[PDB]
This record gives sequence, C-alpha cells and structure tokens, in this order.
Amino acid sequence: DEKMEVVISFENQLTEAESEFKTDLGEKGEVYFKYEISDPQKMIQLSHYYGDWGFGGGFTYTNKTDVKTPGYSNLSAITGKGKNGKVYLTSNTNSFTPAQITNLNTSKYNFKGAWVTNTTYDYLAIKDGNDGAGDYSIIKGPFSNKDNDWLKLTATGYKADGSKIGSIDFYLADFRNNKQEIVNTWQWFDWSGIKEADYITFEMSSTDNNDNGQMNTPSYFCLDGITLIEK
Amino acid sequence: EKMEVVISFENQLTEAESEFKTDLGEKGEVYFKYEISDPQKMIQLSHYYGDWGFGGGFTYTNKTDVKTPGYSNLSAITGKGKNGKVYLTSNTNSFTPAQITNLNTSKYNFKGAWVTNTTYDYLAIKDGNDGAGDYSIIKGPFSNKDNDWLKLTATGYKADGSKIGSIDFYLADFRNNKQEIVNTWQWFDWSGIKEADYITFEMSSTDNNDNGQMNTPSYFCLDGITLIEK
Ligand code: CNC
Ligand code: CNC
Repeated sequence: DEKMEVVISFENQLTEAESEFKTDLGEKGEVYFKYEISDPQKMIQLSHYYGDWGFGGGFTYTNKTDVKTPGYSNLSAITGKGKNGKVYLTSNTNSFTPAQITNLNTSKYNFKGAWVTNTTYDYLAIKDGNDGAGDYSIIKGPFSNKDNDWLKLTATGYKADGSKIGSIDFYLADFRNNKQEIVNTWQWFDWSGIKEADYITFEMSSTDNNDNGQMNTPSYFCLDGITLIEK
Repeated sequence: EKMEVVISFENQLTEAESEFKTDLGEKGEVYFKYEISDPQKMIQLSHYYGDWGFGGGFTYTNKTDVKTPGYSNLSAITGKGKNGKVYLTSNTNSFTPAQITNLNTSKYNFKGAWVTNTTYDYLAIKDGNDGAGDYSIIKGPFSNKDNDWLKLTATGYKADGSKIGSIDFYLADFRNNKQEIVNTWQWFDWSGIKEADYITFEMSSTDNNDNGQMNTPSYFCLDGITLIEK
C-alpha cells in the first residue's frame, strides 16, 4: 500500500579519483556526438554530448572536488562532493546539447525530484565575475542588487506522445529585493508538478544576455539523488 | 474508420511565383529558426532563414521555374505541385535540419508524401550546372562511369528522441547501367516509421569534397504529406 522511493545512484561507477564518465559510442550531430547514459538500475536515461572541448553537454557523472578553478575545464560542483556520496551529475543544457532525463518505466514509476547545486564554473562567474575565459570576459560582471540579477533552472515535463505537462523553476542565484543568494549547498528541487513526465528537459535563463538574447552566464548545473516513486 | 488526412498549403500564397517568408524566427548562429504549422494544425515544419533568404528546413512555394540554375530558384523540376500549385521545398543539413512534427501522434500515424527534385538539383545532376558561375562546386554531371546516386533518408523518432528507423528514396541513380534522375512526383512511403512523433531528413551522394561533405545541393521537394487515423 505504502509507495516505495527509488534513488538513482552512480556511486562506485568511476574507477579513478577526480574523474568523469567518458565514451566514444556517440552518433555525430552538427557539433557534438550524442549518447544516452542508462543508470546502473536501468530506471532512467540521461542525454550525453561530447566534442572538441571534451564534455559538450547533456549530463555526465563525476567525483571531482575542485571548488577553486574557474572556467569550463572544471566540471566540479561548488559543494566539492555529492549529496549522497562521491559521485554526482554535471550538466550543460542549451540548444546544441539539450539535457534530457527519460523515465524507462513510466507506467510503474513517477518522478519525485532531485538535489541541485551550482557548478564551480557558475559559482565563480556569479560571485567573482570570473568565468575563466581569460583576457576576454563573456559575462557582464558579478551579479548585483543594482541589476536585480538572477539565474533560473527550468524543468519541463512531457508525456510519451510529446504533450507538454508543465514547467517548474529553481533559482540558482537571486539578487532581487536586496537578497544576495548564490546556491552553494545541495538543495531539494521538487518535481511533483511534473511527476507523470515520460521525459524532462532542462533550460537555463538569467539577467546577463547578449544582444541576440543568448545567456552569457554558463548554462551549467549539478544534480544528485534523482528520486522516483512507485505509482 | 481508417481515414487519411492530406496536408495542404493550397491557396496559402496571395501572389504567383512566391514563397512563404517570416520575420518571426529566433536567432541561432547563422540562421533564424521558426516552426510552420499547416492550416489544419496537424503538422509542424522546421523553417530557417538568413543572409541568402531561405536557409533550410521547409518553405511552401508555387514557383514554376524549370530553367534557372542555382540556389536563388526554389522551384520543383515539375514546375507545379502534385495536388495543385503549392508544394514544399526543403534544404536539409546540419545547420538547418528539415523536421516534420506530428502534432497529434496519439490520434494519427504517418503514411507518406510525394517527392521530387528541385530545379537546382536537377540541372546540377543532368547538366553539371549548379549556377555557382565561374566557380563550380560539383564534380560534373552524374554518370554510369562513377556509379553516381543521390539519396534522401527519412529518420523516424519517438517524442523522447529514440530512433525508430530510417527509409531511403533515390532522387538519382546511375548504378548498374540505370540513368534515373527524378523529374516527376513519386510516392515516398513512410509505413516503416508510421509511429514517429517526428521525422528528420538527411541527404547523401557520390559527389563529396575532400572532407566528405556533399557537393550535390542538399535540397528536395515534397507534396501531399499524408497522415492516417490509428
Ligand atoms: C555558437 C556558440 C556559442 N557559445 Co559556446 C556554447 N554553447 N559554442 C558555440 C559554438 C561555436 C561555433 C558554431 N558552430 O557556431 C560551439 C557549439 C562550437 C561552442 C562551443 C563552446 N561553447 C562553450 C561554452 C561553455 C559557452 N559558449 C557560449 C560562449 C556560447 C554563445 C552564447 C553567448 N552568450 O555568447 C554562443 C551560443 C554564441 C556565440 C556567438 O556566435 N557570438 C557572436 C559572435 C559574433 O562573437 P564571437 O566573439 O566571434 O563568437 C565566438 C565565441 O563565442 C566562440 N566560442 C563559443 N563558445 C565559446 C566558449 C568559450 C569558453 C570561448 C573562449 C569561446 C567560445 O565561438 C564564436 C565564433 O568563433 C556560452 C556563453 C554559452 C552559455 N553557456 O551561456 C559559454 C561560455 C560561458 C562563459 N561565460 O564562460 C563550450 C565550453 C561548450 C562545451 N563544448 O562544453 C565550448 C567551448 C569552445 C571553446 N572555444 O573553448
Ligand atoms: C560551411 C558552409 C558550407 N556550405 Co553553404 C551551406 N549549407 N554555407 C556554409 C556556411 C559558410 C560559413 C562561412 N565560413 O562563410 C554558411 C552556412 C554561411 C553557408 C551558406 C550557404 N550555403 C548554401 C548552399 C546551398 C551550399 N553550401 C555548400 C557550399 C556548403 C559546404 C559543403 C561543400 N560540400 O562544400 C559547407 C558545409 C562547407 C564549406 C567549407 O568550409 N569548405 C570549403 C572550403 C575549404 O573552401 P572555400 O571555397 O573557402 O569555402 C567557402 C564556400 O564553401 C562558401 N560558401 C558556402 N556555401 C556556399 C554556397 C555558394 C552558392 C557559394 C558561391 C559559396 C558558399 O563559404 C566558405 C567560406 O567562405 C553546399 C555544397 C552544401 C550542399 N550540399 O547543399 C551548397 C552549394 C550547392 C551547389 N553545388 O551549388 C546556401 C545557399 C544555403 C542557404 N542559406 O540556403 C548559402 C549560400 C552562401 C553564399 N555565399 O551564397
């Protein structure tokens, strides 16, 4: 009668410290190769993209602990560790590499949610105005109350036929109303609003955009402890 | 029971010798991206535009030019549609992927569509005239000597992005002493990918550059896209 939770884990799936998942099994698109990671329990699929700069986007799993190095070469969470353990997910989500989670048994399980935090990459960009790009900077500067700055992660749920259920937002940073919030801990992102989703896509948006409306803030985030619930 | 729906852009253009154009796209790198809905809201078609006008995906046109070479002509080599005056022209590549989305996949499956060559491709294949001027990008006309061919591939996907399958149609074929260049409307059956939420298109040929990129124009024409009630 009481409905069981299943926590997705990549714990003990990396054989080396300070490492990430890599594959050469993708299919080549425009820029990147595309692959689908299945978790060890075959509960979910995660989109995975790679290319000329290493990890491209979608998701990879990592145990990296680097909380100091700016720029895209660092895939670490600002926490320096997972919520449940050593191994967590890093994502880059955009029109080239859309980050997608697919439920492999949607008739049996619903989505509950996941723990979320910032990448070190995003944290240092927002806090210090240091995106690591060097002499050239792509970002406008650090986030401020002056500009009412914010960074939003949006999860959109879909049915198996492609019908949109809904969107739900999580603020990774927020300088509205004299707050100075930059997420640097694991925080629960509840997905009960899209629990019936066959798949979930991720989009990011901020107050730091170019003249073509494209976000300058890195479109990266971290997840851990993705939780499903028996229906 | 088993009733078909034919998608039509007939009488959606108010001028002769015209094409669909919009400024409602979202800017990418090279091209703006837009989604055309048909008048019945049965399908979406990807549509791209940029500095040379029509970029790729699809547009609808009633143009009848069967003589002018090069990319400025979007006409079918037929000079008309299968069902009427208005048909689809496509350019499909990694910049502008041509996609048809089924807007009610729980109710309808895909059946197929009529296909032909663009004037652009026909004159390139038949005459070795791509219209690029003093510069020619193509190798020459298609020949039996080189066993030449041009293939259009339709790939079917579920809404989650899982590949169902691929189906090929040969727009030209010089293998094994054939001398086929498609210059009429021909049925391209999609029963192999009928359950697709969306279909993408890719083209390939025997005329490639040193980087393996197709020189033959990656253009084609469609008409009478057909869905069937499940
Ligand atoms: C188009 C694009 C863009 N990209 Co790239 C993405 N997605 N990118 C690309 C592509 C460029 C080529 C193509 N096929 O068009 C593509 C997919 C290959 C690419 C690659 C990368 N990109 C990457 C990232 C993270 C970023 N990219 C953006 C610049 C991000 C852009 C968004 C933005 N807000 O700026 C972006 C959408 C638009 C750039 C543009 O055309 N500007 C206008 C143009 C006129 O100016 P430009 O100065 O001549 O543009 C050049 C640079 O932008 C350069 N470039 C592109 N991305 C980067 C990233 C870095 C760190 C550097 C140093 C240069 C680049 O390529 C452009 C042409 O040469 C970015 C702001 C997007 C975001 N996440 O918000 C971001 C950097 C964040 C930051 N503040 O540090 C990659 C690390 C992604 C990956 N593979 O993991 C990687 C690194 C490339 C590198 N050179 O070191
Ligand atoms: C990259 C590329 C290519 N393109 Co353009 C595409 N998609 N293209 C582009 C981009 C160029 C970006 C840039 N750097 O300036 C991009 C997206 C802007 C572009 C644009 C177009 N392209 C177009 C087409 C149809 C073509 N392109 C190809 C040349 C097609 C290429 C495929 C191929 N098989 O050649 C291609 C994939 C590779 C070119 C390359 O890097 N290598 C060649 C390099 C070493 O030599 P290059 O001589 O210096 O290359 C230049 C030309 O290729 C030029 N260029 C690119 N496209 C064309 C088209 C024409 C008609 C002319 C005269 C020049 C060009 O840009 C390059 C750099 O300056 C093409 C063979 C692809 C195909 N199979 O359909 C085809 C021409 C077919 C033919 N035999 O006539 C457009 C009409 C598409 C549209 N928008 O509807 C348009 C026209 C541009 C124009 N100048 O008049």
